[PDB]
Amino acid sequence: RPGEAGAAAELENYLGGTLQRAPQGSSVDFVFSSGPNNGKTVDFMLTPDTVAQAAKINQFFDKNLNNFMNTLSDHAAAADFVPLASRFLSEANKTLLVKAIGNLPQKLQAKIILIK
Amino acid sequence: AGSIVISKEVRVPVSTSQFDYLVSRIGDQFHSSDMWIKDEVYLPMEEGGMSFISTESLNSSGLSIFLATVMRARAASQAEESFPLYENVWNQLVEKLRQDARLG
Repeated sequence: RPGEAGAAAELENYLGGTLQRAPQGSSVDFVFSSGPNNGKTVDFMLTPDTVAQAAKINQFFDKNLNNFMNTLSDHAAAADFVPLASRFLSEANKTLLVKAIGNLPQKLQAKIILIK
Repeated sequence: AGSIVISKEVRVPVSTSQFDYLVSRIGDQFHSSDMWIKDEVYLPMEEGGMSFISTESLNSSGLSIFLATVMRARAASQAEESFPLYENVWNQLVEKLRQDARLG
């Protein structure tokens, strides 16, 4: 919850309106309940809940990159936005992530948001 | 927000709530002798902090066991009031496991 909760709060400043956790059994994470993006869906990734978790993500990012990116494309295809709270990534891994994102189809790249 | 990776090309995309729901139930249903299978599959989450687990490295026997373990978890969940909200994703997961080339 806290990782995604924080990400949603920040996203609200840039996308407007309010972001609500989707109802139980939804295939998406959050849905905009108001504002100019009202009704649009949001799936989060890379929103670690703890310092420990962020460290784990960082240490093995390269090992997990392919599965992470495939999961990312799946969710970018299905949801309106896929925001990544990537601030915690090492510069080494940010380079990996940005490069990998640039090799996805452009229609998916437009859907991916890097929370600065 | 996450997935269950079956093999490199075959995945079950899930929301964060679905991911947590599934990994917790499946995780409770492993036999003592099969705990190493869980550890291998759960590695991306437990070692790597990822919101996915993966059966891509298991042989036919390991995956057969994982599927049996998934069906046990699914049974143990039928009792629960939430079950209909999750039934479609249990079905997706069991189906993709069944269709895996290693089980042919």
